[PDB]
Amino acid sequence: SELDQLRQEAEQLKNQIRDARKACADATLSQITNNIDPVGRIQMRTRRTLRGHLAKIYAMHWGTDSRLLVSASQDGKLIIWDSYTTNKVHAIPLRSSWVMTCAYAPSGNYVACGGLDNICSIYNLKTREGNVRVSRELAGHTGYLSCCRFLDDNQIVTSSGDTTCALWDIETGQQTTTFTGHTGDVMSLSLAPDTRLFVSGACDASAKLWDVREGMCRQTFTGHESDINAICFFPNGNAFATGSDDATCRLFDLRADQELMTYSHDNIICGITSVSFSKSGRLLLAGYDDFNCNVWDALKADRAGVLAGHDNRVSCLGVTDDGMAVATGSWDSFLKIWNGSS
Amino acid sequence: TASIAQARKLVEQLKMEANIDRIKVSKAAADLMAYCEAHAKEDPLLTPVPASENPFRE
Amino acid sequence: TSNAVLTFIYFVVCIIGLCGNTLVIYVILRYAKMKTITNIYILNLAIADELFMLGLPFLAMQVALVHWPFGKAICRVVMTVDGINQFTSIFCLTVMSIDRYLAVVHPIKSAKWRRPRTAKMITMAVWGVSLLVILPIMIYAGLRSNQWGRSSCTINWPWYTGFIIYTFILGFLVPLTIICLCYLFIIIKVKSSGIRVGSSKRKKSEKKVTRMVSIVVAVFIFCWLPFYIFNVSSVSMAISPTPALKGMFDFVVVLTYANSCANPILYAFLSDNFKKSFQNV
Amino acid sequence: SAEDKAAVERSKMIDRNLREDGEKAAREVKLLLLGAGESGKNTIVKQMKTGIVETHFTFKDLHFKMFDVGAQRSERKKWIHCFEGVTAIIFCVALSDYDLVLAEDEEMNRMHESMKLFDSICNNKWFTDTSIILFLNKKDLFEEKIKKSPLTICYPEYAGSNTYEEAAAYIQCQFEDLNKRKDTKEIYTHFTCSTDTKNVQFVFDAVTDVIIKNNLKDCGLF
Amino acid sequence: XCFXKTC
Amino acid sequence: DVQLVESGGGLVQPGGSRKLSCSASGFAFSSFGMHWVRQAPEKGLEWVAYISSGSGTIYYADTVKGRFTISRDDPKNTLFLQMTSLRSEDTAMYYCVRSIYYYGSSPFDFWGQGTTLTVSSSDIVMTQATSSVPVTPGESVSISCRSSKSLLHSNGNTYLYWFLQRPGQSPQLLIYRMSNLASGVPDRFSGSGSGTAFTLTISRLEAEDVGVYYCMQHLEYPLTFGAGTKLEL
Repeated sequence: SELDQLRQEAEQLKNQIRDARKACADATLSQITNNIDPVGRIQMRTRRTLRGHLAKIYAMHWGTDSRLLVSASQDGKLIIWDSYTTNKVHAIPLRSSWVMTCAYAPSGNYVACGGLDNICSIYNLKTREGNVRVSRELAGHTGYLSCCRFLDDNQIVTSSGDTTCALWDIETGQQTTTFTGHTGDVMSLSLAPDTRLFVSGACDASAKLWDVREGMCRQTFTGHESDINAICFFPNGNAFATGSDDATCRLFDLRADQELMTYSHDNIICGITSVSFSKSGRLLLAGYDDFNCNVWDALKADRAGVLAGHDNRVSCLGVTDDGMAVATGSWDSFLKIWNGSS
Repeated sequence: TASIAQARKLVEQLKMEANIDRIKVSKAAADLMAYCEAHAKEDPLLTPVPASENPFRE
Repeated sequence: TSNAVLTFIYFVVCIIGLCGNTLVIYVILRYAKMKTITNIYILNLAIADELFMLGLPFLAMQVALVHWPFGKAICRVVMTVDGINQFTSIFCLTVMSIDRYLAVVHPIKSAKWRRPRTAKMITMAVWGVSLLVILPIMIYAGLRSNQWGRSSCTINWPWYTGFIIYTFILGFLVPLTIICLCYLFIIIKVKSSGIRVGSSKRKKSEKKVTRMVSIVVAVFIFCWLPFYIFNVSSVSMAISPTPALKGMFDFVVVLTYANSCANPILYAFLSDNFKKSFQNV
Repeated sequence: SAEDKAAVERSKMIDRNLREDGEKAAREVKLLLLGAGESGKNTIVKQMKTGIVETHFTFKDLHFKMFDVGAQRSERKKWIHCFEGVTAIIFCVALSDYDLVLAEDEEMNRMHESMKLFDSICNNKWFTDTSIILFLNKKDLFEEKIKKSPLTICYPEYAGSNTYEEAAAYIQCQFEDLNKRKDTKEIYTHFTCSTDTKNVQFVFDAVTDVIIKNNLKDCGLF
Repeated sequence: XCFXKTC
Repeated sequence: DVQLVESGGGLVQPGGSRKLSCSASGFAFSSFGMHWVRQAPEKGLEWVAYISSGSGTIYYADTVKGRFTISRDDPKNTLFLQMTSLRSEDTAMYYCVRSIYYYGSSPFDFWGQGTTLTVSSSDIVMTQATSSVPVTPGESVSISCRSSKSLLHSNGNTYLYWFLQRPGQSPQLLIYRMSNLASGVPDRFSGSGSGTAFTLTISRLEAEDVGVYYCMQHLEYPLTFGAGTKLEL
């Protein structure tokens, strides 16, 4: 009656864009990147070593001054480090210890966290009295919550495992938008440098671009064979890297609507727990789970480095705003703060 | 009528993504190549920092 | 041949007692469990058993051509550190057996006492008792040259018989009567739990790996018992000096230095982390 | 400096407060509570008193945390590593669903919707050494069911004997036959009674036996 | 006779 | 919100002893380092003591070292000071000042209301040579003071602390660490300088920016104020 009415219509829809994506696909990225130099041996040393977490570390986020950083561990502590002198500024205790994400406000006044308790609490750092206190709990998601990201002091986008991403107004405390196109569990978020779009990855093996003011799903990209675990934006704001459980990273261009470069090696067939980019967009840093991070080069697709100082698997990593550092938390309760040495 | 409500939700949405003007990749991905050339020297994990003004001295 | 090959016995103890034992200090410091309770209790037994075999080649250089190679203040301090690296390597066997007693027989009331702050205070306190029991060696670390000249290292008599029975109480009997209690009460409460109250068919364990709990005293008494018998036979019933007894009694010294060659194997191989940390490294 | 010496003073005031909450958090028992749906999980938490419903029921000198993941209508492969270090796993199965098929896809009689689950939980790589408490929930409800129909609808390879106390030799051993890694974990088993102690005292003394076999493996012996 | 760790 | 009201004293003979107490309310008192700062009649500010957060570090002033003692009570939220064998030089109004030190904090922001105590009958100095400026509102005024040492420390920050004591009032933090503006201050005030010479540049005066404008250092102990630059209108 009507089941194959729009099913066979849907076969017209994708086939209108499947070969159209191949139509503007004139040459391989690994054939026009032969012109440039390789990056070289990226040997990086754990300068500081932030110890003090007592369980697995599930997310960390750098402040905007490239000096403070917040790390959220699975024993239910949020800890703000002075990453210069390896000392604690604040240690925020959490109402539910099942944290899967954390974020730093770009003004520094606020930190948020959420996880398996389905709420993204935000915390006021710089207040009149001495302590950090919680400002608003943003309830309204029905899945587990996997990424909080602040747009400014009053708007924060959260993705969740009820297949929905949302936009919020923290002053009022309720969703101004909801972004529903995903079919599987949404695992990642990456706000744009202009903060006008974002991309979010899901367990349907597809990632999608959104608009924060419109509310509709702007683009949709396939290419992976299992769950997407991490998305960050390129420093363009015009590209993103998806790290998946298929042991691969892949790089999409939003204006080109399809993937360009795939980062894999035959000797590694475990997942990719976190992704971040560097200041040039020349170093893709990706925290795998054969217990070490791999520093991929985004233009050549080789393993440019290894950061092998971690006991258990690398669950999070973030690179600064100016490119000066990269922390990696992991499931063995340390943050190795790396830096390249002359 | 539940599966047809999602279906025209699925049909008209991809036609809102079908109008997307997409640029060819050697024009598009080279603009990802052209990004690093203005930011190659200013990335410290890429090119070696002078170790004195480096804040991470051990 | 009695003094030739048996002096070369000391050198094979000098390596595995100081290299198979020094890797235990490696896998605790670097590839750590550094502030759990069972790894600072096994660290002193890696520290005290390491440098105890370092006090051996001075005594090995004695018994070859028997005399003291220094006979000086420095020979008075070799017998002062082989009482401090030997009477705290077998008090640290005694605190680990009380550690495994509180970990297993009282599993709920333990961590109010078993915390890694005060297990760094039991670590430091066990060296303090070790100095208060060896100062009869630190005072009388003298010289004597009776048999065929050739002055040696010993304790100079002023309280002559009472030294060995002082080291028999606090050196052999009390570290054995605390280990053999705290390792016996384990074997009843592994059967009183897994086979009595909260139970299953898996109660094989109280019959199979209780070999490993009785291995430790079989090593602790094959290494330290005859040396305590050869001195109490020396004191009451005097005997004539014999070249064989100069080779027998100087071969039971190195038996005691083998106990600190088993304590790295016996304690840091069968453990949880070090079964994998040595497998990782 | 001099203000930095009061930053460092403040930071090791933080450090001695992390390491006082983290020694009072390795002293508490964490138990993932699982189940296949209508499994009597509400019955068990009734004895011991939108995402995690973290229940604390500390009763005998021993702090207890029980984490009901009941409302997570999402992939379990994506948040089950959060419970890797955990003491036990209290798995519930109602015994009065043995001829009760599911209305999803004319599925088998809900024990193949529990042996479906138990084989996935017991053989999961995060729970290779996580010993699983088993509960058989409806004891005096399927004694009425076994008279009306035997356990041949569920498994037609059973022996027979048509008895309430026969079904342990049918059903209970059929779950512990799925325990592939038999060296490391020990499936405990119980029959959930309405008595005050014997459904919560059993979780107490069969988590002592996880604790003791954790120390014996950590203190070298076992 | 013998005493301590020697004779 | 925050309130630090202290008490105790009013007339104690020389050779006697008087205990001061500063009762805190409205803030997380056990996170803050406390101070005492005294102020003689018709004279300037001068530092007395210190207790760090959690009673770890205690510094004193060399005029009172051994005569004075400082004590905090974190469950009761009350700061003490016990003073022995009182001299006539110990005639001052005493202020209870809070302070917190982590990365980026503004110490010395909230000051107490003050308690007077009268009796009957090597280190850096800060120099404010100016003692009186009579002006009109609406125009820019720069206050400047000088240091013995270079206040720029090797980590990067320069510890000079500007303050303002309105007539009949308590001081308040304008510019902490020589450059940054505190909480509640308007944006008209600003501080700058380098090394040894600094300047506090108000761009447009008001009828309430008139008062005595003190400068303190915090590079090393003791903390030393100079005599203030009095403004008139």
